[PDB]
Amino acid sequence: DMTNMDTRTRHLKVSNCPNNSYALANVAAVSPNDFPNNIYIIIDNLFVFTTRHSNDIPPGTIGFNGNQRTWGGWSLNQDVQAKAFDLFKYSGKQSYLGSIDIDISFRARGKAVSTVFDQDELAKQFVRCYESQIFSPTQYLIMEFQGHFFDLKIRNVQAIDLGDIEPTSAVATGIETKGILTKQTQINFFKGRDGLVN
Amino acid sequence: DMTNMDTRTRHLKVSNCPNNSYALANVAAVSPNDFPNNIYIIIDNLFVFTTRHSNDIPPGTIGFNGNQRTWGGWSLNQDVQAKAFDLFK
Amino acid sequence: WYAQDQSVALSNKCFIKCADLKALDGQYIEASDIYSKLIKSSMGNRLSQWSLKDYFLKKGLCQLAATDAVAAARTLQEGQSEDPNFADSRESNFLKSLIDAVNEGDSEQLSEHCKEFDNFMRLDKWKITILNKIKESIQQQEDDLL
Repeated sequence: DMTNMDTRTRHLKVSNCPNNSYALANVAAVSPNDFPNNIYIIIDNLFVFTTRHSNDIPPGTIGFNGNQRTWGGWSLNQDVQAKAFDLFKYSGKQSYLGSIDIDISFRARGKAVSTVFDQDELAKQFVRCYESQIFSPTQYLIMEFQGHFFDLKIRNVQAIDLGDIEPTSAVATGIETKGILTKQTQINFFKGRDGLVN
Repeated sequence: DMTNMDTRTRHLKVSNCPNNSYALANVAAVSPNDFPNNIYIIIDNLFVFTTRHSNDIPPGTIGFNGNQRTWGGWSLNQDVQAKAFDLFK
Repeated sequence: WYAQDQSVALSNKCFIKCADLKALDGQYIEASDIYSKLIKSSMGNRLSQWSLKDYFLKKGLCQLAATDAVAAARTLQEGQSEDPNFADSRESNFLKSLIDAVNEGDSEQLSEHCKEFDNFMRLDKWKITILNKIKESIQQQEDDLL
C-alpha cells in the first residue's frame, strides 16, 4: 500500500553492498528509520528500487551492488538523492509489463558452461525471485541460476495497461517507460554482447 | 545399524558446502535434529549419501558440493526431497 | 610537518615511504588513501610527471590487494582522464590488464601480464610483493568456487 508515505527527499551515501544475498535481491536495503518496508523509491528521478528493512545499514545511507553503480556510473561514497516514487500516477494506465527483452551474458568469461539453459525456467526464476518490482530499459541485474552467475540487461520494455487484449502499444527503448512485473509477461532472452551464453 | 530410523520425507534447501573438508568428505552434513549419524539417505529417490552430524548446518537444510549439484543439475536454494534409504532391501 | 611547512617535495617523500610501508603491512586501503594524497599533491607539477604515473599504478595495486577491483578501475579511469601522460603509459595498460585478469579470476593471465610488464619495466620488490597477494586472492577465490 503506497497511498501514504513520507515523500521528503534524502541525500544518501552509496556504499558497498552488505553481502551477496542482498545484492542477489537487487533491493535498496534501508534502515527502518529511513523509509517504510516494501515500497518503491526513486533515486535521482531515474533509478527505481524496492526498499527492504535492514539493520546492518545505518540511517542516512543507501546500499548498492556493482551492477547498479555500473548502470548509473556511481562511485563509492558518492551522494545520491532519494525520494518516494509512484509509478501508477506517473504512467497513468501503462502499469504492467507486456513484453520484456533480456540480454544474458556470462559475468566471468572463464565460467562459460555448455549447459542448455531453459528460457522458461529463467522466466520462472525471474518471476519467483522478483515480483511486483519496477524495471526500466538498460537496468542491470545479477542472476544466480544453478550456481551460475549471469548479468542481465533489460534491452527493451513494453508497457501495457490491464484490459488491453492486444499489445498495440509500441515497444519503447527509452528509459522513461517502466512497468510492473507479472506472472504472464513475455520474456525473450537474447545473447549478450559477449555472445557466450548458449 | 539401519534397522530403526525415521523414514519421513523432508524438503531441504541446497546450499553452498560449509567448507572444503566438508566437501572432500562427500557425505551429507546434516544437523542432529535432521537425521541420525552414519546412515544412508536417499534424495529424489536417486541420489544416495551418508549422513554426518554437523552443527554448522541448521535443521531443515542440506549441504551439497559443486560436483553433486552437477550430478543432479541443482541450484543454490533449490528444494529437494530427502528420505531414508535401505539398499539391502 | 612538511605539509604544514609547504615543502611539497619532502612531504611527498615521507608519504611515499609511509604509504609503501602500509601496503607491505597489509593496510592496503590506508596506503591507497596516501597514494591518493600524493596524486593530488603532484597534479600539474611538471617535475613530478614521472612519479605521477607510478602513484596511480600503486594505488590501483593496493585496491586490487583489497579485492576492490571497482576502485582499481575507477583509479585507472581517473588517471586516464586527468593525466594524459598516464593515459598512454605502460603503467595504465598494465593496471587495466591486471583489473581485467582479476575480474576474470584468471591468475595465469595476470602472471603473463606481470612477466610482460617485467620485461619492459622491471617490477621492483614492492610491486612483486603486492602482485603476489593479488594472485593469492584470485587463486583463493578459484579454490573456494571449487
